Amino acid sequence: PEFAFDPTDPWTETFQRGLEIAGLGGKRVYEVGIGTGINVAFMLQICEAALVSGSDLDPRLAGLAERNVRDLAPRRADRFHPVEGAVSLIDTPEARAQVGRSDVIVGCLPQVGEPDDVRLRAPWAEFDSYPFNSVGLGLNEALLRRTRATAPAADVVLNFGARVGSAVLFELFEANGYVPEKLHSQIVLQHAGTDISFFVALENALAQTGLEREFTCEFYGDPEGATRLSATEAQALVDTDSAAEIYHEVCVIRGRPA
Amino acid sequence: HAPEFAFDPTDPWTETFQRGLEIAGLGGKRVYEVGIGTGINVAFMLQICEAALVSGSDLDPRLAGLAERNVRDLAPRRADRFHPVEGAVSLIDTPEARAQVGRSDVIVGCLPQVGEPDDVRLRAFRTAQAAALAAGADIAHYYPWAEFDSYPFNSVGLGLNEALLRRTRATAPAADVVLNFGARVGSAVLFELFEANGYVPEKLHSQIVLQHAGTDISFFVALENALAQTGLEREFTCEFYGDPEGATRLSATEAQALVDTDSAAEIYHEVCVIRGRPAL
Amino acid sequence: AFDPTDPWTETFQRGLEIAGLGGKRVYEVGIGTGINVAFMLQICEAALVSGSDLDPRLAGLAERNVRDLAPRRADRFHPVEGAVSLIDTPEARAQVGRSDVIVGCLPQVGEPDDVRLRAFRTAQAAALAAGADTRDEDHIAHYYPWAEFDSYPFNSVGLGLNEALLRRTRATAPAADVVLNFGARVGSAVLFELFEANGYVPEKLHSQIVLQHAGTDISFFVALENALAQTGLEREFTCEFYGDPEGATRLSATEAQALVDTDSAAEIYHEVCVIRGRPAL
Ligand SMILES: Nc1ncnc2c1ncn2[C@@H]1O[C@H](CSCC[C@H](N)C(=O)O)[C@@H](O)[C@H]1O
Ligand SMILES: Nc1ncnc2c1ncn2[C@@H]1O[C@H](CSCC[C@H](N)C(=O)O)[C@@H](O)[C@H]1O
Ligand code: MET
Repeated sequence: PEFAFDPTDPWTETFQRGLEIAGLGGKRVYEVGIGTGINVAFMLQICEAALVSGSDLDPRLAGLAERNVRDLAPRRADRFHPVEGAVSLIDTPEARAQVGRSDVIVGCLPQVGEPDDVRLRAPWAEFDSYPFNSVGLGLNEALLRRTRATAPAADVVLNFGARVGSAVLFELFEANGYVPEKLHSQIVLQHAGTDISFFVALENALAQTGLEREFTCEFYGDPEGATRLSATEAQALVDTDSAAEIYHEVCVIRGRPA
Repeated sequence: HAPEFAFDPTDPWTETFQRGLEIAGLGGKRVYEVGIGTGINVAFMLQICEAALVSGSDLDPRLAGLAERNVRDLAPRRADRFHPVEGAVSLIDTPEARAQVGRSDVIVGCLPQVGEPDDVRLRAFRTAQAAALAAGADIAHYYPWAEFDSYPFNSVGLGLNEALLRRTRATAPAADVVLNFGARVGSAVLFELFEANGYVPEKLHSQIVLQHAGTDISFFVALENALAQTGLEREFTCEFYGDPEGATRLSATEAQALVDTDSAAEIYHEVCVIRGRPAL
Repeated sequence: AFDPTDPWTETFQRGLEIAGLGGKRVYEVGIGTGINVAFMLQICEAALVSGSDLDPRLAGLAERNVRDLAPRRADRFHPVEGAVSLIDTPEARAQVGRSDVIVGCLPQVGEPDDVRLRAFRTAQAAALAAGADTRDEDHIAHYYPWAEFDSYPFNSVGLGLNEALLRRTRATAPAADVVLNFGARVGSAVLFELFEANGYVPEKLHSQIVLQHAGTDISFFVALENALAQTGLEREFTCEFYGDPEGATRLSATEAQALVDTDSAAEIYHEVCVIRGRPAL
């Protein structure tokens, strides 16, 4: 089914590819950030979810995502029950009740390193305290706190830029009650006009305390990930160059609780 | 509905707490107060809220002594429902207190936090002297703050509140938790302190209160110059108000300014009671 | 009995003796050479013991070791193979999931500086008393690991890996006691907070005053006494050092760095204690 996914958006594609590997067959799925519903359409038509629910921060997409679903997978669009309203993460009673019933919570959420291209406009400071905000995933840690409390037996499947390393993405889950599994990964290319200052800032400042530290971000010179390079190095070609071609992993990780 | 007399209209922080406590619905519940202090809150929960049973503790072990006396003199017909745990108790960190918390339906508290009236410590002291008359002329004494500095929400001055939420979730996972906050950092943060720690927040009640004159707000000004990376920028504006009604808003700097020009200007902020319900 | 050349492990083993593991099933993170495994088996009388180590070979070396040190028992020692950081393999979680007590003496700012060197030597000694007669693969090339634990709140006092462990045990074995060895330079309240912050009630099982080797850098602890709180407003933080072997004469990190300046070689002691975390039952 290499026709279902579309290579237009590599982030979205690796998400859907992991969603498939996830094994959503006959499950109740909640999607945080349904956006336009395509992932819902995909999870209903290709992965065969028994029921899909979800929400979005934007009060209007929930309704629009019902159309696309009705149009893109008409025969299964009666298993889609969005939760309407401006729902940040899962913070309304209905969302919690729906999340409380799901087997799998899935999403691809804001995180430093996402393509700027997003929003594209046709939720930040309260998350700043989170320990894993230090590497840009505060919002993702915020969801895991809620999921472990609201549905402690549900899987959680999330999409990540992997510039910060796989050991740390895994630690985001281990720190919050889940054992992670990488379901799918892909090397993508980032636009040429994209700012990675935050990642070179990572490998330069010191540890929690004034303590010694070695750390390098995972970047790639080629679209195959053959040659590696640190945040400081990939910024070189983009200093002596202007359109150099930089790559980084994007991956989908499942967190499965005890 | 509780008449308009039981609420302390002399200290608005306590008044907000008490109006909150009555909306919380403590009738018939077993309550545990972190920091019983003088016990006037206990008197209120027994006499006005109809608590079936109120327990609690305090860091200074003399208090619970005098708390009984005040309860007895304010709620004589219900004083037999008040069983505090004796001894110096920090948060709930003693076996007796953990045993009491584990049996309570609701844990309530108006804990130390950055932004509280700067005269709160001094008031407490004085009361120690007095009241502790029956002491025959007589530690930490104040929740140290070193050990609660690791907590993430200590970044907004709520580390001790967070330490409690970490304790209540482990020891009384079904219990509601009702806490008093100054709301300078805004309700998004206050709610997130609960969501981050296992609780669904609900704001029970809130008031615009006047901050004493000459109160330091530099910590809150410092929060707005929200330092970049990692990462990175953030617009963060604290919530202050110029008029009691709270119609005119200001930020920590816009307020640190109002005072700059005219010392004595009037600066208001919100105090609110939030309940955490475990998604249980 | 114990070794006098290694206080941390003397106090750690003592602790184990006080924890009352008679009858229990235990899991040790960082089994190393197997000396605590034998110590629990033979002195503590544990029902059965399991454990793992980051170094993937130690597990093989350990079973042998035990067999020689705990020949009678030792049938009750089932290690888990593989390079196991903390408890992060399905087999490890399986074994942790069914233990009554997880125990560990784990890397941490303020551990002895020569601790990596003692382990190399201890591995070298043991894989000779069992063969050997090899080269220098008795050797953690790890480095690897430390960065993923940088986000943990208690890593600001150098206990990040220890916190990272508690998050795992709480989820994997919510009813299990967790017994851990710490240098108490940052103070007993901070150590207690580490458990209390992560769903455990702490208890100090045993504590010893130990000598700091001279030469040990302690600028990190003096740095605690100077930087401000997360506020960041002023803070009052004093580390717990001592001037004497009995912990009579208290002393903070800054003044302890005074001495060393002055004398360049003064004794300097601090506390090592075993704390059990027990979760609400
Ligand atoms: N705090 C929040 N809670 C719920 N949904 C959110 C949210 N913040 C953003 N969203 C929604 O999440 C959707 C995707 S935003 C994440 C895009 C991702 N970086 C990628 O490359 O694919 C958007 O529709 C947005 O409305
Ligand atoms: N991340 C990790 N996961 C599991 N075991 C680890 C580990 N890091 C180190 N270890 C193990 O811990 C042991 C030595 S660390 C011991 C130092 C201790 N502070 C003391 O002074 O006594 C070795 O067996 C080592 O391989
Ligand atoms: C055995 S790894 C030890 C390193 C330790 N975390 C330190 O920085 O002191």
